[PDB]
Amino acid sequence: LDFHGQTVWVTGAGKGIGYATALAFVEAGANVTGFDLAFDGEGYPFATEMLDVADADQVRDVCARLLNDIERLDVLVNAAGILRMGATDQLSAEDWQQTFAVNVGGAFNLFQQTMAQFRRQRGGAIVTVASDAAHTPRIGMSAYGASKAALKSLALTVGLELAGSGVRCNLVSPGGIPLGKIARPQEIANTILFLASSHASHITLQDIVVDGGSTLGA
Ligand SMILES: [Cl-]
Repeated sequence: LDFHGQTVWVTGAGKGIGYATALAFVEAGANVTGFDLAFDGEGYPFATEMLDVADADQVRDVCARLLNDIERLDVLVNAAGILRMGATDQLSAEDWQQTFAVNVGGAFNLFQQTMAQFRRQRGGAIVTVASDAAHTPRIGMSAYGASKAALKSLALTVGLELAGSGVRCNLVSPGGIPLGKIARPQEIANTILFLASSHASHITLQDIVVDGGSTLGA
């Protein structure tokens, strides 16, 4: 998987899956910019942009400035996300609002700021990190799963809106079934790079569930 010379944006890049994906693209030769609310880790070998991706004004400001400097956005990875659990009737107003603001609104903002670039340049790839909680109901995750189901739906319609421009748009849904140990971020990142790569050039509007089979194919 070679991304030499390609410009790659990754949200949620301060930690977790987003960080692992940003690092994997750096190691594959890409020019990576990571976006996150905080960069509290000890090492970021890529450019960082610290903002609330849930905030449409901040995303507009940062993305417009970056798009003035780059000639192509080769890969966009949406990997922001927060997990707030609870019985539906106990979940706080704050946890409900912030779950949707971050888990759906962030990608919505990124799509609003990048779709014109994808149309202009032709081509490119988008990968969005959903969740297997978007595929089956999970006790304690009603809001999380619902936000990830909205994210998936949004990403698929954006993929249809950009299909005429040659853009591929896919998802990954992380977690004797489950088969194996829980997938670590580095392993999710592998699947993201596959879907962003030329080896996936006729794959679009697909969602690979990486959870050891827990959804039994759903
Ligand atoms: Cl958090």
